[PDB]
Amino acid sequence: VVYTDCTESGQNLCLCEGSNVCGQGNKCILGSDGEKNQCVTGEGTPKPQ
Repeated sequence: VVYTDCTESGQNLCLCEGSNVCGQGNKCILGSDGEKNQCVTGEGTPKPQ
């Protein structure tokens, strides 16, 4: 199953780290003092449609 590119930090099934998907149950972050995209575990949100 595929997702798509995040549209908001915190998500975790989107193309967070690179074109690779992060990890549901985790939390991604777009723009972190320079990191336009990080994949840091944590309760974020299942990037809805």
